[PDB]
Amino acid sequence: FRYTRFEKARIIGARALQIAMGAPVLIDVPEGITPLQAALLEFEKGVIPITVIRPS
Amino acid sequence: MIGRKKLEEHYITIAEAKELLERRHAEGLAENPEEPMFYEARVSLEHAERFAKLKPEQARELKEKLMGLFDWINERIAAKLVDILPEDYLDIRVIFAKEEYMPTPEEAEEIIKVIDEYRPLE
Amino acid sequence: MYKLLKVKDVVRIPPRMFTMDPKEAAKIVLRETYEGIYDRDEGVVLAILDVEEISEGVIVPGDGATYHEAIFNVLVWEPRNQEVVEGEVVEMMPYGAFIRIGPMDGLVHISQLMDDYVVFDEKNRQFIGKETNRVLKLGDYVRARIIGVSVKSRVIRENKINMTMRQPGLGKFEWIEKEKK
Amino acid sequence: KVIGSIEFGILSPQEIRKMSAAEITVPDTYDDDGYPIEGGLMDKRLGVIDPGLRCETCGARAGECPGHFGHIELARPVIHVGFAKTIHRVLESTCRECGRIKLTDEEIEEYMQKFEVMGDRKGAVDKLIKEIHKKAKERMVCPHCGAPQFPIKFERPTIYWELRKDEEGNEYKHRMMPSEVRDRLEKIPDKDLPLLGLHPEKSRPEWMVLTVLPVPPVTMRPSITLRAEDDLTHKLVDIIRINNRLKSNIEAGAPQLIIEDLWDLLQYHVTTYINNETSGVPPAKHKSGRPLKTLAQRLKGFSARTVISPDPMISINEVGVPLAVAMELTVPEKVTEFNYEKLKQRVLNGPEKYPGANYVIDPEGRRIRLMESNRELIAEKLDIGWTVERHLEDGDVVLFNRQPSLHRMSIMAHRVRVMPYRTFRLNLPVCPPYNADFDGDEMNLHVPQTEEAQAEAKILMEVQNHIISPRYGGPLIAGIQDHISGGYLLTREGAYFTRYEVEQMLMFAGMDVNELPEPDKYENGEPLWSGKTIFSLLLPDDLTIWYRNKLCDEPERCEALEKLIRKLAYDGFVYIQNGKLLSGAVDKKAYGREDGKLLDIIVREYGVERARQFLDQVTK
Amino acid sequence: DGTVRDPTGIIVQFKYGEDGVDPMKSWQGKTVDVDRVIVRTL
Amino acid sequence: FGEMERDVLIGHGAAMLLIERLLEESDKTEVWVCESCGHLALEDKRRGKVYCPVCGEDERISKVEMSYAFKLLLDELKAMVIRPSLRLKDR
Amino acid sequence: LDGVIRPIGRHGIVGEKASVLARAAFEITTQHLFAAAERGEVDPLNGVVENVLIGQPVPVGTGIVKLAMSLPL
Ligand SMILES: [Mg+2]
Ligand SMILES: [Mg+2]
Ligand SMILES: [Zn+2]
Ligand SMILES: [Zn+2]
Ligand SMILES: [Zn+2]
Repeated sequence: FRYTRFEKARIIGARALQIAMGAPVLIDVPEGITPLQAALLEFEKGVIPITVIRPS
Repeated sequence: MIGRKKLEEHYITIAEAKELLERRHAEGLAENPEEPMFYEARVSLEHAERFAKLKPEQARELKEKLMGLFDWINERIAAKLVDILPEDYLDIRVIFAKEEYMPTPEEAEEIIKVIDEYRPLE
Repeated sequence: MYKLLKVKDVVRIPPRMFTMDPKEAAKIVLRETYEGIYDRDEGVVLAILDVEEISEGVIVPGDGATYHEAIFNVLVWEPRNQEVVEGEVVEMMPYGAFIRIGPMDGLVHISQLMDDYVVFDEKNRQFIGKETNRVLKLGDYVRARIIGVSVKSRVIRENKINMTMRQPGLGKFEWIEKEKK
Repeated sequence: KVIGSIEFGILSPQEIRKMSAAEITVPDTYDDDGYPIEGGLMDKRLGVIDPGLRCETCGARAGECPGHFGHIELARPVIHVGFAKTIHRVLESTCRECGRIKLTDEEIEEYMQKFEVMGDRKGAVDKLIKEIHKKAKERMVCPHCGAPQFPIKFERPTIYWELRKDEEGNEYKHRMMPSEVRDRLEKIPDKDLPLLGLHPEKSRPEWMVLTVLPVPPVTMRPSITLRAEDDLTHKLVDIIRINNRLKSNIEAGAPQLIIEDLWDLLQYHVTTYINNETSGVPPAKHKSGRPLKTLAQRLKGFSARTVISPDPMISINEVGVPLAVAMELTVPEKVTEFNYEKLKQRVLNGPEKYPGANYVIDPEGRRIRLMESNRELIAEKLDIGWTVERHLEDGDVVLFNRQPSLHRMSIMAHRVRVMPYRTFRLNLPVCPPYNADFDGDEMNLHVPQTEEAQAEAKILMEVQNHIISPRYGGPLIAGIQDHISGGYLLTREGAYFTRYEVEQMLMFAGMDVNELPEPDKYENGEPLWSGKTIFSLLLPDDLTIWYRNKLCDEPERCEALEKLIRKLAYDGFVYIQNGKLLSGAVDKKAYGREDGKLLDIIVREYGVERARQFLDQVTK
Repeated sequence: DGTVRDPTGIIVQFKYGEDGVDPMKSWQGKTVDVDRVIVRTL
Repeated sequence: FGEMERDVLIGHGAAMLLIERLLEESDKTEVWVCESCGHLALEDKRRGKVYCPVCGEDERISKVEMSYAFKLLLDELKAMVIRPSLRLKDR
Repeated sequence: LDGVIRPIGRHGIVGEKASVLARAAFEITTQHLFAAAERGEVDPLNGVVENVLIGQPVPVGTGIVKLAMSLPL
């Protein structure tokens, strides 16, 4: 039902990189930091649209 | 090659192309990039507007009917027949001159008679 | 002559465009990647007609964007050798005649015009035959046959088609029609 | 767009001829001391190395320009030294005239089916390879050439023979020519190659006999300026030097023997080009005695560092980085809507101040050096999409390293906390994983750039995520020395801290407002604080644990447990109840590394945010 | 699939460490310290 | 940053971080691999176009990002009449 | 594994098959990498040192994860 650590790190990195190259961020408005922490807070709210397709 | 792989292709008349080109043109009305047609595409449209001897639908119908008329009339040849609209035996000759099979005067008249319909009248 | 292509490819949808339906978006990218180009195999890519279906998105380590397996429709144009075509004279020059037969032009040499001695009228914009008073100028409609194709670059304006009207059943429509009797 | 696989094999003549940019025919180099450009071996549409851009259609100046291959039409076929033993093992295992593997139908059927059961193990496939070899080598009646008596082969270094028959009881040895051998390998069908060590598509046997020699690009043959010519080039010069002589002698008159001598000479030269350190092959030396080192000798033959100082006043995952080091090490941050203001203030502060920057990278990619000029007109309409290299900020992801790097715990992700002076500050409990002390030990500091890398380190390598060692089921990051002594004094029978001490010092941790500090257990002697209660002010309200302390020994072992099947009159068997320290004293048993009983429990049950807190507040 | 395999597709170990519990996450070798989990009943 | 220093990132599992430190910040070279061939294709300035050896201009080749060392290795193996057919795998 | 106890290096585990590249940089091994490569038959991968020597993300760690995200909207 959950993610593995490696998958978490991977997803976070991906979203952060998406945010760097542009791409508006979902619900965040009052912040003041890097794309990494933006993706990190986004993850703390479980709104990161990145899904891990597991081979099974 | 266009893209990774080509899965399907079809030979298309000028009339059908006229409709598709007009769509592409009308699609712009595209707002965010507007997306104008490049020059030769605009030229192709103009030529298509002028040389489309049939309406989009009657051109398709004629193309299908010519294909079912003989085995030696494939989709490309039928499309060419619809673009040219041969009137008599001379016109049939030059169309099939460099083709696989040369139609006898009899079967040539069969094609002409089929194409004797659909002719724009006006 | 035209052709309809149904092709499955892979499109990379930029992150800056996640605010647009994948069909529309991938359509844009594809249009900006293929339209205006002569693919030697298929020919002049006129336009991406549409995007039928698109697969799931996949992110690759390094890029961050989204790669999808899309399927789309395009309209192309290939001028095969010895193909019979009809067109309109769109340019007059002292050495030849360019005839619009589609998205490109087809050059016809002055020695491949008519069964008669042809000279280029300098003062005007036309070709004139000595014996037969047949004249060809700007805006004239003709029927010719491709005799050679020079496919250099993918740039449509660098490739050149050669044609001739020096064959039975070719040339201006008035000639064709008047000769039948 | 990345490499799935690589499939090795053997190059066909066709490939070498097609992948060539031009046919090399003139055996010469540069020549000489002025104007280094010829028409055979040097840049004749082949490759660029001097500050002159002309090349093979691709133009591509000397700067950035992948070398192009060439070819050499060998006047005669030449056995490849690398396959010599393999070619031999092939020749005397198969039939001449035939093309069969000298095996019965049965043998092939059951062999291939024993060859698929081994199709991955390189070591165990050779046993059966050589076994097959010897089983065919003993026969002389193949099932695909009416049998014609096979004259056994001889070899080496590159010569072959066949002890044929023509007389009767004789055993004369017919010599073997590369042309013969190659044309004899071209008969062996694709069906038989799998039963050997070859491929029908990837590695045909005939290709083992070179008909065309591929010439390395200019880029792979750079000239070592003082010019010290490249060895490969020289040996190649000799090879073409004989090749042309051979072809010129074949086209003219043919005394046969002459062609044989020249052929074998060419063979020598190619043999040397492939491997100069070969066996049975006189090393082609340069005019000095120093051997040429060819192909077989060719594929053969943002950080910082400083002293460390302790700091039990920073978070356990934090690292103290000298602000000077922070002003040298920079991070690539693309300007977006949330940091637009920050980065603009940073770049405006210039390479000076403290929160400044050194470089700026616009979307085109051109790097801008903020030194010269001024931070004025540079820091203008930046627009989104640019990139600022700002100085290290408090909180940035950073790798801390101490060599030697035994276990993985030697490299851990930390959080920069910029401080003056000139050393790295390491919180004390993170000393066991690094195996660092202080006397003079120095450590490394890494600053990752791509967001993916930073995140990955911050999510997976952060200090707090590795309190427990993978070697044994226990915590590695914990109390060292004073932490142990302090835990003891704090949790002693006679531990009574006056208000002055408790109140003022709990600020080294936190957690009070209402129902935490309450209520002063002892007002007997005086209103005072029992140490057990003060310690109790940290553990969560549900961990009940009990384990004997270090002193639970000798005749002081005792016991007197009592299960639940409240007062307090115990000492040894440490009893903690819902945060309340009932009995016990803190020591090496209680805290510290290696152990496995308390710090262990709070990290399994509550792993990240809590574990770090209990650790951080306890030291102080 | 919870299996330790060599890079050439060779099952070196059907389920890692027999039980599949990471030694960094096990209670001193034990695959879930049972005596501890039971006590946790309050 | 050598052997054990590689093995630490491996142990944690930080792949991106490895590449990040040992390649991406040095000499990253991009070469074009043919799909059905396996042999590195060929660009061309002056004309601006690709074309692999065996397959002629017509065939769509794919880009591959790699350390220059391996390109040099492919070249060396190829000069030794060995074919390192590159089996691509899709994006 | 393999049916018999073998040493952990060179004449055993490190000595066996992996991919050519895991023995290609096997320290200047004439009689090895020269021998292994002189036999051109096949080649796989999905190893570890092969991918780092080539410039690829190692298939361990995160490398064994694949992302996916529908882009509307
Ligand atoms: Mg020490
Ligand atoms: Mg020390
Ligand atoms: Zn070049
Ligand atoms: Zn035989
Ligand atoms: Zn190719």
